[PDB]
Amino acid sequence: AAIDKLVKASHLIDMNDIIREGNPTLRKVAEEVTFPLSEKEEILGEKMMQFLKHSQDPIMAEKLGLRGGVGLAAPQLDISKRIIAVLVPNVEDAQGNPPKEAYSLQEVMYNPKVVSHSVQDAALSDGEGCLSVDREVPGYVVRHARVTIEYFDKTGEKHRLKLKGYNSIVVQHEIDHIDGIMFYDRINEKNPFAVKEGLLILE
Ligand SMILES: O=C(Cc1c[nH]c2ccc(Br)cc12)NO
Ligand SMILES: [Zn+2]
Ligand SMILES: [Zn+2]
Ligand SMILES: [Zn+2]
Ligand SMILES: [Zn+2]
Ligand SMILES: [Zn+2]
Ligand SMILES: [Zn+2]
Ligand SMILES: [Zn+2]
Ligand SMILES: [Zn+2]
Repeated sequence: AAIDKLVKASHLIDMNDIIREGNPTLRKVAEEVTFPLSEKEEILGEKMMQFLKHSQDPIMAEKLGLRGGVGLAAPQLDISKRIIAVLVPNVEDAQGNPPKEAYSLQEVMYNPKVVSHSVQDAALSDGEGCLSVDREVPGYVVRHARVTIEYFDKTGEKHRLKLKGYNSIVVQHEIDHIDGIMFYDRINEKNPFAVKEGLLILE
């Protein structure tokens, strides 16, 4: 199966493992994972985080044919399970010093969900995109500004976490994938750049 291909020790995920727009897997509701995790689900999580680290690494990204990205969901690999990886980097200062924290968020999440959120909405100024979508898609993807999530880590430990800013946007984007929701589902149908008063536009 797909899973068997991905969890081979020597196999590195790359773009040839990512399914495309139109594949029915992207529109399903992914299945909850049960704990204790199987070996395949643990390794899958680890391979997904490795893909993100590679996509961020100029050398590996070039070797494998990836562009920098910040999140990945198991459905995108044709695996209909509630597994996401998120890796949101902080940026160097003007002097070229690395940030005090490499990442604002770095996690492999099992069964993640939004349990509460702000009334306020937010959107990336630059819109969104998708590893599975090879089309230009303009517009503000309207999301919750702030979210409180629950998820489980690979050990089975439950976490409850409030997120804001970019972190909030990324996690929402990935959770959407495990619910069969695409980013453009949340772009205004008639005016992609419509702004409802009070929308937080993140630069
Ligand atoms: O498809 C993706 C990665 C991805 C590519 N372009 C993006 C723009 C904004 C956000 Br949020 C996420 C992405 N994760 O599911
Ligand atoms: Zn592959
Ligand atoms: Zn392991
Ligand atoms: Zn590596
Ligand atoms: Zn609500
Ligand atoms: Zn996506
Ligand atoms: Zn919501
Ligand atoms: Zn709860
Ligand atoms: Zn539309």
